[PDB]
Amino acid sequence: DMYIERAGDITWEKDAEVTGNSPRLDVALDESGDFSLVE
Amino acid sequence: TTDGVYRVMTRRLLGSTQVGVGVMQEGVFHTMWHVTKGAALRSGEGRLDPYWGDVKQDLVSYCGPWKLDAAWDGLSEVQLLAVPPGERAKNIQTLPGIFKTKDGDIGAVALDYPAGTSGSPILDKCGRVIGLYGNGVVIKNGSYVSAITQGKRE
Ligand SMILES: O=C(Nc1ccc2c(c1)CNC2)c1cc(Cl)nc2[nH]ccc12
Repeated sequence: DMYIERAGDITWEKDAEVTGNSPRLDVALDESGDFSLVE
Repeated sequence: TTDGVYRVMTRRLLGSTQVGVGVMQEGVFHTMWHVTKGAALRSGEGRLDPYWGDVKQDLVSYCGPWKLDAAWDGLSEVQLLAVPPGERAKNIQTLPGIFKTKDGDIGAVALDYPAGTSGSPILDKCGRVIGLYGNGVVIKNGSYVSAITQGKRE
């Protein structure tokens, strides 16, 4: 049996750790909701 | 039932394992379908029964319809309020990329976190939830790029 516990509030926080790149990927989504890279 | 971000846990395996994350907003619990697989949830003495769900959109709402309607503007940076297993909730600011599909383009966050982080909200500057993290693709370097998955509000 799955359960839930609160982890925090949903607010925008200034001065947060800024990381990660912005890639443009050609993808396809199947009937099962799974993405796959089209090349 | 207080508004906010929540961990989705299970006792079926060894100890207390975190299977995913979700957002409580307006008395409705939102999460990625692959986290619960449509199963009912528990919140202390109360019980959350599913109301709406779709495997392709990979989304599911509990107690009422999907309430989240905000969207990425294609221009500004967003924040993934990441809630990782056994670790404290933390906002990670990033600029999204694009998943280009035959049905349209979608925002994409290139942050790598364990699969138990699935369901963490993606936020805009107004603190509004613009999507959920957890459904994407594995790139050439083994890392994960997740889509910004948002449902529909009726
Ligand atoms: O497996 C993951 N996501 C998932 C699983 C099952 C299904 C879907 C997505 C949609 N159709 C059913 C996942 C999520 C995250 Cl955040 N990091 C990861 N790294 C590797 C994998 C993976």
